[PDB]
Parts: sequence; C-alpha cells; structure tokens
Amino acid sequence: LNLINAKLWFYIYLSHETLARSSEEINSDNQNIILRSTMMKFLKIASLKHDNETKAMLINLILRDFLNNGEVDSASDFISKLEYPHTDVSSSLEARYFFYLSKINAIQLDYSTANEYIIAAIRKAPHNSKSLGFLQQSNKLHCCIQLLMGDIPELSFFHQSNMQKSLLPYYHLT
Amino acid sequence: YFKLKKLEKEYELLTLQEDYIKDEQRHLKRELKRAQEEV
Amino acid sequence: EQKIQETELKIRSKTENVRRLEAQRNALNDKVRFIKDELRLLQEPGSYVGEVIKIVSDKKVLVKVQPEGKYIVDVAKDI
Amino acid sequence: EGYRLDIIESALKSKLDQSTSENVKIINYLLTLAITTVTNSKFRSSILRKSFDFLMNMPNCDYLTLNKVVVNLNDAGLALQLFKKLKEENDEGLSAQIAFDLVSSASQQLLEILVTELTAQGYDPALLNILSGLPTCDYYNTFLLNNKNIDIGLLNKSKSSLDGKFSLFHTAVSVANGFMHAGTTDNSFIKANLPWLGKAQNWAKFTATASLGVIHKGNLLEGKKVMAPYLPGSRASSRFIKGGSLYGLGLIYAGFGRDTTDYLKNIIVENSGTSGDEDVDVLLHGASLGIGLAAMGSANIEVYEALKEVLYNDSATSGEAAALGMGLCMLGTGKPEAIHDMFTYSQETQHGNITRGLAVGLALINYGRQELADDLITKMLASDESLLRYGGAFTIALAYAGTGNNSAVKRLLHVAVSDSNDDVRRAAVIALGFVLLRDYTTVPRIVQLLSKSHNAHVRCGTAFALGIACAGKGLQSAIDVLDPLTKDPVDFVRQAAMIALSMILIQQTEKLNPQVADINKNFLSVITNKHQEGLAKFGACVAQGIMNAGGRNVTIQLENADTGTLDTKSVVGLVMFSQFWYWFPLAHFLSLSFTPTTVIGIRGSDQAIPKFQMNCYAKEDAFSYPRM
Amino acid sequence: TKETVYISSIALLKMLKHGRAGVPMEVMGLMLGEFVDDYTVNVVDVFAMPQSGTGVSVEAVDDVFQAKMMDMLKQTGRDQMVVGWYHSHPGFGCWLSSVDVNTQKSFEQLNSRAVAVVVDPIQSVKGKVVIDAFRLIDTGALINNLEPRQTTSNTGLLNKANIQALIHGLNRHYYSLNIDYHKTAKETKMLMNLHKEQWQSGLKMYDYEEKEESNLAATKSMVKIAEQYSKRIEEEKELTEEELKTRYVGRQDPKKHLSETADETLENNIVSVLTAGVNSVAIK
Amino acid sequence: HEKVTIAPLVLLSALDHYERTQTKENKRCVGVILGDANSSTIRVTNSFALPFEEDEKNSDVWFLDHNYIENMNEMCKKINAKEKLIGWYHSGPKLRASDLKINELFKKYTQNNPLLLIVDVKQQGVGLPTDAYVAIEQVKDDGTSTEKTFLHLPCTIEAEEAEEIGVEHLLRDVRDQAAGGLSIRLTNQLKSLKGLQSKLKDVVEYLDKVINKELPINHTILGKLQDVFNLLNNLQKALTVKTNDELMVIYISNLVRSIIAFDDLIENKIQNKKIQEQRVKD
Repeated sequence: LNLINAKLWFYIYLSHETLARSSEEINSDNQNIILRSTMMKFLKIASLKHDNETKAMLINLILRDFLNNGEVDSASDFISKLEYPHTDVSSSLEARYFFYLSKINAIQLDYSTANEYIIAAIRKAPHNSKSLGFLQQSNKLHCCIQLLMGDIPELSFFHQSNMQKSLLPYYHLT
Repeated sequence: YFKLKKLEKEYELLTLQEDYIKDEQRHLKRELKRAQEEV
Repeated sequence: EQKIQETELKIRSKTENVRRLEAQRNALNDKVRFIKDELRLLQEPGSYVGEVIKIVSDKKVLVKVQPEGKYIVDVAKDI
Repeated sequence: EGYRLDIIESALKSKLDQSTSENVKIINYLLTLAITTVTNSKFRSSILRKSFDFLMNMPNCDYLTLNKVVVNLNDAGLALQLFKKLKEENDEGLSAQIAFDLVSSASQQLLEILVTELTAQGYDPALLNILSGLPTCDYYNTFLLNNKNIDIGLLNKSKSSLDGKFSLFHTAVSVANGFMHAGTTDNSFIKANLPWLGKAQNWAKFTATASLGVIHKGNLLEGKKVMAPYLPGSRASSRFIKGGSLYGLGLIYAGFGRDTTDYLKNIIVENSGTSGDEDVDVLLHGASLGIGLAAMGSANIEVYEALKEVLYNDSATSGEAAALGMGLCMLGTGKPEAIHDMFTYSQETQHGNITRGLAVGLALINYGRQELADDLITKMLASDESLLRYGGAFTIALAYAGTGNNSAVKRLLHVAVSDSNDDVRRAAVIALGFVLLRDYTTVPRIVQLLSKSHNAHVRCGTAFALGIACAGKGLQSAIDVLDPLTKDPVDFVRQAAMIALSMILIQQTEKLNPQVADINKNFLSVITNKHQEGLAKFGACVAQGIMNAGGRNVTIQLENADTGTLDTKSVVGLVMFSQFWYWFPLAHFLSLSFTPTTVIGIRGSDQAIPKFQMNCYAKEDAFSYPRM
Repeated sequence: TKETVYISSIALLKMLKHGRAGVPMEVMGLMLGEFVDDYTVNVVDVFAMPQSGTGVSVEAVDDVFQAKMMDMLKQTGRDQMVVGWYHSHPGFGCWLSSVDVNTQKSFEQLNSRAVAVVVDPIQSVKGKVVIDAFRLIDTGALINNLEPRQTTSNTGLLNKANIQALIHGLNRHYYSLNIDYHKTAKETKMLMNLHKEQWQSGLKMYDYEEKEESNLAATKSMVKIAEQYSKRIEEEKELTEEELKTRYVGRQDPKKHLSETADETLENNIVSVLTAGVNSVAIK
Repeated sequence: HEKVTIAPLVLLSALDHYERTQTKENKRCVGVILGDANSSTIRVTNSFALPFEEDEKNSDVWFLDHNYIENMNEMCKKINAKEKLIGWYHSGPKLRASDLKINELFKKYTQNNPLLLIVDVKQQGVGLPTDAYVAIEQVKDDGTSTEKTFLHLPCTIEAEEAEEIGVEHLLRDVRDQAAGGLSIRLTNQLKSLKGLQSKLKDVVEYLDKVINKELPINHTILGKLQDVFNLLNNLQKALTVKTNDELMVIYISNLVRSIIAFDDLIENKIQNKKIQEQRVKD
C-alpha cells in the first residue's frame, strides 16, 4: 500500500498547460485518450481488498483534471465510489482537495456552500514553488466569495499572501 | 490458504476483550464509592 | 482472496482501543486497592518528625523531636 | 463449510494413488477437521460411512483416521463391520490392529457392545479383555513401579513436623502418599509408625481409608480387601470411618460395573427409609457415589430410582453423594424426563449440598448436547439462587477443545464480570480451560485480566487455566504471571498458583526448568514457616505430590494427540477436584485423570510387552528422569 | 466438628434497628428456624428480649417473657424451633461477655443445636455485619485440638488481636464460625423493586417542574453568574509561568482553579440535562 | 402535612405469614403499626400481626382479639416504651367494606388519628400500590349521606441507618446511580403514564359496569373526569408561542458550555508525548 504515492504520475498534467514546449506529442492532443484510460487505470486496481489509502488520492488528480477538459457531470456519478474512510492527512493534502474544486460553485449557482469550502484553498497554501504560482489563485477565489455574502475584514490583510494589484479590481467591486 | 483458519485467533481476541472491560467500567465506578466510603 | 486480507486488516484497527481499556481498568485497580491499603497502613497512631543534628558510625542517627528531647534512632535501607 | 457429498467421492476418484498408509494422510487432512473445524453432526454421520467401506475392503491403510470416526458417532455399527472383514485372514494382530486404539477412541457404550455382543459374531474371545480397558492401566502399574526413582527425603522432610487435626497432616501427607505411591500398591508409608496412624480425626480417617483408593488403582481383589477390620465381619468405631472405603472404591477399579452393582444396592435400600444413626450414614455416604459404576456409560433405572429415596431422609451427608450418582446414570445426549425431575426437587429440600447437587447432575446428563442444551442452561442462569448456576459452562464446551467458538466464550464474559458471586464466577472458569487447549501461549492472554485486579476469587480463577493446557506443554511466559499470586496471603489465591506450579512443573529437570529450585521452596519451606495458613501447608504436600505421583511418571492431559478428543474420566475428575468449599475430601477424584507419557509395545497373540532395546534418547540433557 | 452459618434476610435485621442506629444499651432475643447440625444453619423467626436497667439479666433469660411470646407463635402462624440466642456488645477486643455463655451453657443440654450469634453495634457502621459465634463442642476433638470453620482455609477472620490467636487453646469455650447471608426469590427481586437506591418514589410523574415559575429564571442565573467566574479563574491560574512540576501545590491545588471549573460548568450542565427539554412528555 | 413513612420490615414480616398459613386470594391479614407521633406526621417503624380470618362470601364476618393481641405490645413496651399504637394496617385486596362500618373499635386502642394501610399478598406493581386511609367525616356530593369514608394520602418506604446498607449489602448487584439515571426514571414516568393508562382501562370497564345489570353511578368520579378536557390538546396552542422559547434557552446555554469542559483532556497527548522522552532508560 504505502509504496505508491500520488506524486508518481502527478508530473504528467503539469506539462499540458505550458502550451509552448511539450503540448503532448502533438497539438491534436490525441494521446490523452490513452492517458485518460491511464489515469483511470489505477481506479480498476482499486478494489474492495486493494488500495485502502492511495485510492483516496486517485480520483483527486483525476477530478482536478476536469477544470477545462473532461466531463464534470461524472463527479455526481463518482459519489457512489466517493464513500471511503479517510486514513490520514499528512502535510500538503489540505490545500490539494478543494482548491481546483472551489470552482464547482461557478455552475450550480450557490453561495453559502462556497464559504465552507473556500478555507481549503488558504490552508497551508504558501510553499517554496507554490508561493507565486498557486497562492495567487487562492485569494482570487477567496476575495470574490467575500463579496457574495459577508464582508472583507481588511484590504491590506490579503497583501501578505496575494499581490494587491491582482485583487485590486475586486477592491473596486466592493 | 490454510492460514485463513488461523486468522480468527487474533481477530476474536480484541472482540472478546472489548465489551468485557466496557461493562466493568460502570461497575467499578459504582463499586468504587462502596469501598471508598467504607474506610 | 479477500477473506484472508480483510480479516487481518481488522486487527490493528481495534488494537489501540483495547490497550487503553486495560490501562483504564488497571488505573481503577490501583484505586480500590489503595482504599483497602488505608485499613492496614492506618492501624498505627502515626509517625513523628524531627530535626537531625548529627549522625554516628553505628548505622544510627540522632533526631531531635520538637515536643520531646533528643533521640538517636535507626534509618532504613533506602537512605 | 460447503457440506457437499458429491465432490468428497468425486475428488477421491480424482486421486488414484494407492506406501498406501502414507497416501491416506491426504484423505486424513479433510477427515481430521470434521470435529474441530466442522461443527455439524450430519457431516460426520452421513459421510464418513462412505469412506468407511473404501479402506475396509483392502486392509492396508492408515487406521488412525477410522479411529476418530467411532468417537463422536456413539454407534457400534461401524466397529461391528471392522472385525468382520478382518476375520477372513484370522490374524489376531491384523483384526485387533484397530481395536488396540479404541480404548481412548470409542466411548463406553461401544466398548460394552464389543465384548458381549461379539461372542456369536465370529470374534476372537481372547481379544475380549482388551476392549474392556484392562491392557491400559495394568501396563502402567509396572511403568510406575520398576521405573520409579524418587527421594523419600523429600517427603521425609514433612514426615515429622507437627500433628494437624481436622485433615491436615492426616490428609495432605496421606493424599500425597496416595499420589506418590499410586500404582505401586505400597502402603508401607502409612504403617511406618504406629502413633500418628490412630490419632487421625473422623473425616481424617474418611480420607485415610479413601487414600488407599489411589495407591491400589488398577486392581480387583486388592481394592477393598486391604484393611480387614473395616470390612463386614468386624467393626471399629461409631463414627465415620468406612465411608472412605466406598468413597474411593470405584477409583481402584478398571471400570467393572458388576462388582458394586449388588453390593452397594442392598446398603442403599435398607438405609433408604430412615437414617437416624451415624453408622447408617457411614456406609450410605460411600454407597451413594460409588453406585454410579453400574450406571457408568449406560442408562440404569435402578441407580436413578434408588438414590431418589436417599434425598427424602433429610441428610446432607449422602444427599449430595446420591445426586452425583443420579447424574452419572445418563452419559450421552440424555433424556428430558430425568432433567425435569432433578429441577423440581431443588425447591423442596433445604440442604445446600443437595440443592447444588441437583444442578451438578444436570451437566452430567447431557454429554455432547452443546447448543441444544441452552434451554436448560437458560433456566439455570435465570434463577437468583447461587447454587442453581453450575453447568452453564461445562455443558457448553466439550468437543470445543482446541479451536473453539467465540460465541460460547462471549456468553460467559458478561455473566462473570457483572456478578461478583463465587458460584457464578467459578462456574464459567470450567469452560475457560477447555477453549484454551488450542494454544498454551494464548492461555495467559484472555484470562490475563483475572490477575491484574485485586480480589480473592478474581485472582483465584487465574491459574486454573494454566494447569490444564500449560501443564504438560509448559510455557516461559507463565513465570511472571504466577509471581503476584504467590505473595497474596489468601489461601485460595495461593493454592491456585500452587496448582499451576504443580501441574506446569510436571516432568521438569535441569535445563528444562531452571526455576524449579525456587518453586520447590513453595511446596516445602511453607510448611516450615508457621506464619501461613492451613491450606498453604495442606497444598504444600498435595501440589508436591502431584508432580512425583508414580515417580513423576504421569501427567495431566485432557486431550490426547492421537484421536484429538478428550477422555471420559479425565475431564469429569478434574472439575470436582478443584472445589474445596462445600466438600473438602474431594482430593481423591484426581486419580482418574492420570495419563503417563510412554510408548507401550503390544504382542500379536497374547498382547504383552516384549523385552528389547527401544530407540528414543540416550542422553540426560533433553528428556530424562527428573530428580534432586 | 465443623459447621457453616446461614442467615436469611428477614432474620438479618430486627435488633440492628435498636443495635446499629438505636444507640447503646443493647438488647437480646431468641432465634428460631430449622436445619441440620454440622452442615448448615438456618435462622428464620426472631424476637427480642425486654430491656432493663442492668441490660441482660435473669429476667430477660426467664421464660415468663417468652411464655406470652410462644402463644403468639401459633396465632400469627410463624413458629419454629429454637436455633439459638443473639446478643450485642460495644466492640470489646477480648472476652465480650462471660454471662451470655452461661446462658448458652444452660440451654445447650436441652437443644445442642443452639447457635449464639453476637454482632457489634459499634463497628457495624460500615454496613457489614460483624461475625462472631459461641458454641459448645459439636463432635469433640475440641477437648484437645481441632480446627473449626469448615473449609479451614476460607478467609482471614480479621477482628483485632487477642481472641484471634486464642482460638487454639480456648477452643472449648470459643467455637469459631463463618456467618453468611442468603435470601429467597421473594426476598430478592421483591424488595429490590421497592428499594433500589434511596426510595422507590411511587408515582414517578411527581417532579419539580410543576414548581417552576420564578426558579426558571433562577436556573438561568446559576448557569451564568457562577459560570462567569469559572471562565476568568481558569485563565488566571494557567497564566502562571512557573511550572517546574515536581511537587509544589500539585496535590490538588489546580482543581478548583482549573479542573473543577470544568466540573462546575458540568454541574450547571447536569441540572440543565436533568429536566432537559420537553419534559411534559410530548402533547402540546 | 400528613405523610405516612412505612418501614420495609413491615412488608417482610407479613410476607412470612403469607407463606406459613398460605394466606392469599382474597384473604386479609390484619396488623397494627407502631411509633411515637404527636404531630400530623406519622412515622411507622415496628409492626405486629393480628390473627384475623374472614369469609369470602360474607364480608360482614370478622373476628379480632382486643386485649389478647395487645400482649405483644406489652412485651414490646418493656423493650421500647416510647412508641405506642398510632394506627393499624390491613390487606384488603378487593377492599372489603367492613372497615367502613366501625371506626371506633380501632380508634379506642389508638390515641392517634385513624390510619389504615394496605399490604397486599401480591404487591407486584411497578407503581405505588401501597395506599393509606384516613377515616373522617367528609361531605359527599353524591346526594345520599355524609358519613365516615377513607381519605387517601401518599406513603413511601422508610430508610434508616440500620436497613439502608443492609438491603444494599444483600443485593449488591444492580445499582447504577449516576447522571444516566434520567433514562431510568423518565422511562418509569412513561411507565407511570402507562400504569395510569392501565387504570384508564379500568375506567373503560367502569362504563361497562353501567352497562351491567343494576349498578349505580358515582357522581364524585364524574366530577374529576369532567374537567379532563378544559384542563391542559389544541387549547394550549395559543400559549406555545412563548413556551417553546423557554425550552430553547435551555439548549442554548447547555450546548455552548458542554463543548468547553470536555477540551481539558488535551493533556493526554501531552503526557503521552513525554513518555517517549522518558524512554532513554526504558
């Protein structure tokens, strides 16, 4: 069990958003069909007696791939297989659950639900290489939700994490 | 294969040793004040 | 087979809970027993406390009792 | 768990291999678990008959598999056909090849059918005395005598110390003398010096006369004839003496039921109407327990009816002894008629030993009933009386030796932990030692919590399981477990450890048990120290007498490694042996549980022991004669 | 040679109303029942003796008092045979009384089944009945040496000092017995349903909720006023930067300043759960 | 207030006499109580037994010894002279009317107010079957006459230093005294309603008694059963607006302070962490 980690294949999709050097092996993106079955290849390995831990981290990166590509209606069908006991949470998981999933509320048109799931983006968000890249998108989705129902505690409090110029138009929207 | 018959040894230990103490915890608490007030 | 693996996976899950049930039971075993120990330990009227002016080479010790005079007594094996 | 009859015959045809006896081991793998693993009685009865005729036609195969078949079926039909096919060869060693292992295999019901009923069936009349149980303890009379090497100075240290009244020196030393000389027919220790022989008390002479019910075991004419003045034609005193002569009389016998049939019956009938004297209760007490010999292993109405009139005399002496004989009348599945009668009389008599004796007999009536006996067990456990809860454990666990069932143990947990009563808690301890026979290492695990608390009976039930499964096998984890039980001045807690210290240390010498020297002081130096109580000095000779009984040649094993089953007299004898509360002189019942460890050779024609050189071990550092 | 004492529940507590809580100047009385000697002992019917200025005397032993009591045996239907007498003494360490034994000696030849059971009204405050018995030799080895108390191991008799070690030599005048208690089915669950803990409290519907008008606001004041102090004191004691552990005040100092405050929050939470909500049993 | 306090020995002393003579099935066992009470409060401790016999067909058959039974009180007078006769107790499983006729004979020997208890041979009810009677002249609205009748008052079982631990030492099995006792009492309160619901089933039979042949109707019972509607149910709905708010405040203060005190066990992980640092010598 513990010999398989979620960072094994995690470096694959990181090359897809570059759109400069790699871009699969071709611009047609016809190889992702095999990769789609390759991402789900470990889901079939997950069974009743197999994958009591890694199975938790399988659907995640697959579900994190559904932002701009892939069906997001299967996530409602993934609820049947979504029920599992949670073994443990170690370090960087807290920021890797609902970060990309904070955009699910951009479809169903819901508000109060966004308050509970926006905290997942700000928990242990800053890292060495994730301070510039992944921390900016945390407050961008956090500040807009603060204007949906509640209020913003301070305009300069968000500058320590995300650039104030990135959240500047949201301050004018206030 | 044959180990499956012996896998019920440690499996039945924790089940019989669980409810044995759980009920006793309420008896020892009640029997505590009996001897506590006796002295 | 799953019957072989599933049976073993249910051991380590319930192991930690049973260990603390015995610790809580043994914690109560040192209470009521301490209650019964109060019967034998209190059979004597009590103990005396005094100041030690000096010691000797006879494996005795001089202890000055406050209400009474000076008395040379014997120590124990722990001191 | 599949219970499919077709493949059992089909997969047998898939294996065509016919060493023929070694090939049966493959067949034996499935048929060995029919008792332990398989809990169904239909798997045993409706199947084993199929493979029965397969190995019977060609008389070359493993016969140990067929030995386990006739154990739990209680049917002599299979044992009847084994001797018919082997009769064609007319070989006394081939036909009796299976019959020699049927002593501990078949029950007492089959052994009686294999003696009288085979006279006209074309069976060897010279083989009749073998199936009756004679060539069992008779071989060990020499094994416990000529090979017996001990030191009298061990017992001579306690020979002259002080003269105890009640039982004490006239019992603890006498019962030790009973065990040590058991099988040797040596009475010389009792006749050593005159004065301490006649200074014994009333119930001390009850044990002194019953102490010869052990040393003389395995005899016929020498059983009751040792002491002349205690036999009819001469009398001694007006108090209890001869009661022990008939108390341990059946312990000497090999299971003969016709010797005590008419001798003990006429005494009960004459004393049935009214017992007003002391001498009337002397003969009636011993005649009530020993009358079960004629009712042993077979249904007997006369023993059941005759002992009923004894309970109407309002006497607690022979009342409980008559209750034991009534329970021994039915050994087997039993009948509900005799069960309801003993339950009704429990609300009539005012005596405690008789009221509890009716509950003890209920466990003996049902043998092998197990879950079907839960109706009677529920009725006994639902009553508020302490004496009415007895067989709620022993009745459940019989065939469950080795690998057991957690549901049977679970029902005994919440009952024993919630109630602090002595009779309710001690009852469930009986079934604990039967379930732990699977692994001796796991014995100080489940019941390990019993010694972690502080109490008399809570710590008393700890080492009872250590003297059963951990006795002959031995364990290195049982050392520190018995340490806190020794320091407790409570006698029953100290005696419980001394029972474990005696049984676990059986057959131990240098390099086997380096701690035997320190434990030795617990069975001797306790007599020297007068700060202890009577049972500490009483159990000092008794526990020491268990190890060296017969010269350390015998041990205590309930389940034999041959058939994987229990013994009739070994299991029932140990249950009532450990209870000193209501009846003190119960220490004599341990004689029926003695099983030695050796290998006995059998001659083909006359079935004797040939004299030759045996190959086992030539050194003293592994298995040798333990001594000082 | 050896016996065992069993006493029922009805015969257990009668005089102990006068003995235990009914102050000194104890009384005595007669016990009745049926049993068989050397095996079991039974006590059923009990009635006490009159009280005089000198306590136990000849007038209490005289049968003139018992003459009218024996007539009430057949009338009330409760009648048995004499199983002995009972007394009490204010916890004498050695030789309670030699007068009660003289009464036992004169009545022993006519019965020989009589058992003298005395109880200490002083040291019985713990709730356990003090076990003591005086009896003549049963079937004698006691004229020289014998051990009473069937199952001679049993349990240590405790008591104090003197008569514990005098059992061996004085066995002729002192016969030890272990007293045990028993009860039938009508004495077990019948009395338990009407007693349990405190009282039976017939008509359980009676409660304090019908008394609640101004006390409802008083309950709201108890869960606030006294609770606000437990909030500040808990932080005040923990603010100490000393620690150092070892001994110091740690026997129990912090309970009232730290841990009991958590219990003080619970004390007001217990009375909140006591009536809880909707204690009117549904309806409206 | 008059509150009868009964010692449990009274029930045990009579229980023995029920087994001896086999007195049951509409057979009353008369007895007398004892105590010293100069006030309205009645204290019942000691009790005697009166050898009474009656006929089942004829309720007017009664025989009671006057000065012959008082010999037990004379024998007890030398024992305890502080307590005198404060009343009497009977069985009355079907409540014979013989006690209604003569209140003088029992009051002649008892200087206290007349008191009549009930000890049944059964007494197996989960409720409070033991009942007390006070015989006085009470005005009845039934329209017949004003005569001496029974006045019901609640009673209980006495517990003193002698018998408090004595009964607990005999049982010592099921006690369970803790905060969890609410589930036992509130269920018994539901059983008390179900116990009275069984009494309401007898009220269902009370109408069948009117359906029976030639039975009268009690006007006093009709007065209590007439107010069962206007008292206490959609009538209370108007007051449920401000009533439900009082039940919510109990939940508000409870739930906020319940999650506080339970957070002081955090030291378990702190002490367990220090154990690993103490393993240098382990």
